[PDB]
Amino acid sequence: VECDFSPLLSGTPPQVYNFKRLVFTNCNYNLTKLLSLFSVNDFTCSQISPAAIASNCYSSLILDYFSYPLSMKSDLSVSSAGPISQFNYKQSFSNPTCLILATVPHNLTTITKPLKYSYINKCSRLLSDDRTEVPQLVNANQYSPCVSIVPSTVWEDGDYYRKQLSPLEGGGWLVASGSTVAMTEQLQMGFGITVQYGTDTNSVCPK
Amino acid sequence: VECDFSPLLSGTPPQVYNFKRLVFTNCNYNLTKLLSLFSVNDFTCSQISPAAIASNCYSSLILDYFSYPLSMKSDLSVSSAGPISQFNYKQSFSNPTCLILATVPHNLTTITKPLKYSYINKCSRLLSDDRTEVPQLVNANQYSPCVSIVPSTVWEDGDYYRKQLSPLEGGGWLVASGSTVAMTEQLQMGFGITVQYGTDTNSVCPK
Amino acid sequence: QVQLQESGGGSVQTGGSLRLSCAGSGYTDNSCSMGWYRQAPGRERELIGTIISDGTTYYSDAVKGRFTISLDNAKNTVYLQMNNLKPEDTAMYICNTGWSQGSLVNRTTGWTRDCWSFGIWGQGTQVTVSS
Amino acid sequence: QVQLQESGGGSVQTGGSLRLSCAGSGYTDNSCSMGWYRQAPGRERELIGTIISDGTTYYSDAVKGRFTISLDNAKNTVYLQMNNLKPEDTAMYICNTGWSQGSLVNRTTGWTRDCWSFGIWGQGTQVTVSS
Repeated sequence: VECDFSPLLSGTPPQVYNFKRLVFTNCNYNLTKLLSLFSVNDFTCSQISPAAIASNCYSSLILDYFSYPLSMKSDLSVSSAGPISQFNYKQSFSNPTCLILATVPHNLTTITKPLKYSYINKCSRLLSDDRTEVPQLVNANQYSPCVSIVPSTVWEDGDYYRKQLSPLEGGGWLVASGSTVAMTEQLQMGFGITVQYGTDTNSVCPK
Repeated sequence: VECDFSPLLSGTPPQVYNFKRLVFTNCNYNLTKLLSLFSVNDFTCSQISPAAIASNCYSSLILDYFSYPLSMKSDLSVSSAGPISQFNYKQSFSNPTCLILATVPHNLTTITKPLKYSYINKCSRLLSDDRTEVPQLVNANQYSPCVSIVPSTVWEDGDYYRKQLSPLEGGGWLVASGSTVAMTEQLQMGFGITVQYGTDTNSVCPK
Repeated sequence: QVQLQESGGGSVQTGGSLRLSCAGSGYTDNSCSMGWYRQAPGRERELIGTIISDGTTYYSDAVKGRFTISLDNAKNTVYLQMNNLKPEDTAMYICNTGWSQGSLVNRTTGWTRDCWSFGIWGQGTQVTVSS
Repeated sequence: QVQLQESGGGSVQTGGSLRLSCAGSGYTDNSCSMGWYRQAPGRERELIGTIISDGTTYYSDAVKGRFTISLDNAKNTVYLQMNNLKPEDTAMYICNTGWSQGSLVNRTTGWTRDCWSFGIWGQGTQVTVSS
């Protein structure tokens, strides 16, 4: 049963904060083919080698895909410290993980283009005490708490957003800021792969 | 949203090797009521306290229920070495675990009684040589590889079962043996509670 | 029972470096955010930074190049390294854990509390920097 | 690349005790079965015992009460403590990992093998017991 990477090739890819994840188990994959459909600019892996994913059988493959400017290629990994790593997307690095940057070809009409690239500059929680900032750093494999108050596409750089937390939650406000980067002629997307050694039933496994 | 322990209170419970797992997420539970409907004969916990589960909140609650004789309560834990721990049911002991032994009251008509109590004396794998035996000890939170060849209720103690594994599986035969303990007047059942700490935590609280 | 205790405070001559401690009591594991703040007398509490277990840190942009935050997950202590300390830095340095997605747990007892609805504030330590 | 090596055998007198070891070479971690066997010239290979990482052990009744098996895990070594040896126990002692639910994985490299269809056998060590 071949792994279904169809959802990626159809639709406007989401922004980094609202990234889309496909979790594959009990399937066989051809990563060379998926990357054939795209123009790859960088493919750097941490606790795995791109070859070993294509030469070895593992329990699960997780592909998180999003629209990301190659202008910020350095910022995606935790090697570089900045807003994306702190408040937008974090892989469970230390586990076998790969980050790829790609430009969508003119041929790939199914992958549509966003109006602009957008990201969260900061997501923070101001407390009722006015003790103020308790910045909400992103958790790996999870979404920023500010995705509720941050628009799918940020209208303007420096846009600021707010939500009032319930008394039960502890009172206070959730505050966020947005930053925008202009869209390229061809969409530049970013792909995150996390492979898990797992125990038995090594199931994702090359073609 | 109350946790639904309803699947347990309706139907003939499975045998230990065929344990039924109910995973509860984003629900609230009162284990006092569930145990209230039964006559508890033991509530022993490791790495957790009966009452801490009732006083604190955890990411998930797993209850595994099965028909088990009180004759074998000593054997159920990893503390005692023997077939149930080796080839039938093993919990993640290092993780918080509770093992509960209870008798179904005459009032609980919905929990029906099996015709006898059954367990796997041995699950072993003869290899391609037709001599080598690799005993298939049960992994935790998983079923025996022999559940396919072992009957849901064993007709006679010492019954033997066989399956030929395909050449792709490494070849060989899968062999198993079964043991029978007579049914009591009132069904005696076994329950396994495993709770998990997590980033959210507030998923399975009490009350 | 759960509390945080700061340490390493005292007197440093200007240009010096001090590393402070915020040990936590009553929790085997913390999945939450531990953060450092400074309050001068007559001045508001100002965020120094926030850290999580992975090593991810946020700096206030004024503590850039001088203040650093570290965490020891076992021995649950968060630390602040302050360098080129100057007289203006003299203030009370306090630490907080809480209000941050993850949970505080004691594996020995089975206790768990959600940091989103809970927070702990440390007593405080004073850094006096003199010429 | 992947191999298991047996050491600790030799010549022992009746009533003697020996500790034998089987060590893995190409794998960082094993969630698979590890087992001990004995074969004598012109004779069948017989199971002594099988061990998993948690310590669960199945022992052939014949060797039960005398032989004890352990797994280091950090050092991929399985051990057989043979106690009250008799000349009848003289044979080649072989070890295996495989033909079980689990996997052998090298975290470095990324090599992964499923033990349902994979196994590693051993050349063996000779334990002779005499009078």
